[PDB]
Amino acid sequence: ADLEDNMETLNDNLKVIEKADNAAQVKDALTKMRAAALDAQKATPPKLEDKSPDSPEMWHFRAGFDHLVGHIDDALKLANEGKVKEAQAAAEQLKCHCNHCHQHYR
Amino acid sequence: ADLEDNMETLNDNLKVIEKADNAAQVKDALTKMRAAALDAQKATPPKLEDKSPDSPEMWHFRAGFDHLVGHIDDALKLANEGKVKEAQAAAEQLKCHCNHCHQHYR
Ligand code: HEC
Ligand code: HEC
Ligand SMILES: [Ca+2]
Ligand SMILES: [Ca+2]
Ligand SMILES: [Ca+2]
Ligand SMILES: [Ca+2]
Ligand SMILES: [Ca+2]
Ligand SMILES: [Cu+2]
Repeated sequence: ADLEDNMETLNDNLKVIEKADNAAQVKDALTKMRAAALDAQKATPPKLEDKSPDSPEMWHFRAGFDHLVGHIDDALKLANEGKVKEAQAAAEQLKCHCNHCHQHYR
Repeated sequence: ADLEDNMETLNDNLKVIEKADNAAQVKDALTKMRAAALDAQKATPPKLEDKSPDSPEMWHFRAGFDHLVGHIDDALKLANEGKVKEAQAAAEQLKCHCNHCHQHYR
């Protein structure tokens, strides 16, 4: 999967989580998002295409995915406890991080 | 302090950070914001007066301050490293988290 494919997985699964009727459904979507975030973290985005792979910008780009994964893991904790509303609310915290990385790098 | 007073501290100190130029000024304003956020987390906002402490809405209200405080800490670390502009950018990014809670509970 390329970066854009991973981003579609992230986008589609936020919607699945919003519509979910139990916490296990939230968990299944979060699990896919975790893999998509880690795959995306290996990519070089177009806006950084000609910069060095070791550049501060590339490390900052990659760091955004670690924080996103931390949010996914915290939502997974709640989902695995059957706490559907809380897990959905924890997943909504992802959106600002979608926005913030996009502001700088999309 | 009252929830509104804590919100005034958060609001006015964002502007202090935006207009500042040095690490000490940014750090001082972020420190005030952090304390105000921790105190705000203890309140019951007017729109949730009809709710119980373990309601999903109160869980979610408290969780937003946990999140905000974590990102204030990230901004403080940048300020402590002397990265004034990066710390100011992190402070501006807090607004998305402010807005997220407001969309539900303000
Ligand atoms: C950086 C750390 C990012 C995070 C976190 C998220 N996204 Fe992203 N996204 C990022 C880049 C660099 C790009 C541009 C890719 C390109 O090839 O131009 C994108 C793009 C998207 C897209 C559009 C995909 C496309 O066809 O270009 C979507 C729909 C998208 N991103 C969604 C999305 C969501 C929902 C996120 C949070 C859950 C999210 N992204 C995080 C970089 C980063
Ligand atoms: C929930 C987790 C919140 C976060 C994070 C932030 N705010 Fe907030 N804010 C919240 C509520 C429930 C309310 C309404 C309080 C009331 O009694 O009506 C507010 C209100 C404000 C206001 C208006 C103050 C007023 O007199 O009503 C401001 C200017 C404000 N909040 C600012 C603000 C900023 C700048 C934040 C991030 C740094 C922020 N808030 C976070 C709930 C929450
Ligand atoms: Ca493309
Ligand atoms: Ca990875
Ligand atoms: Ca090239
Ligand atoms: Ca916490
Ligand atoms: Ca570091
Ligand atoms: Cu966060």
